[PDB]
Amino acid sequence: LGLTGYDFFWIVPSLVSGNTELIPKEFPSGLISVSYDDWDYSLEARVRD
Amino acid sequence: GWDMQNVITLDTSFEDAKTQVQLKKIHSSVILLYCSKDEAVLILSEARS
Repeated sequence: LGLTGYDFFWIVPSLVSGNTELIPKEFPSGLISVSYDDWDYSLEARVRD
Repeated sequence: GWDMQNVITLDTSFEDAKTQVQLKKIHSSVILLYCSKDEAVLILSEARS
């Protein structure tokens, strides 16, 4: 429909961007999303907390 | 004024591909259609869809 491009910013919750290792080919680049951090917040720190 | 928004030429494969993208950018306006009757049937069915 021409709703995706440089001038359109699709912002989505963690619901659609879950399992960041699996990215569908229909997700436009620049798809802003918010999610719980699994990179810097390590599991050892999680257990300690 | 004559704000002719766009000119669309459906070469072939009205329902297959490459025609839905063109037909989806037509907004609320007057659509001058030039084709044959047996082909206007298909074009208008796709437009309703």
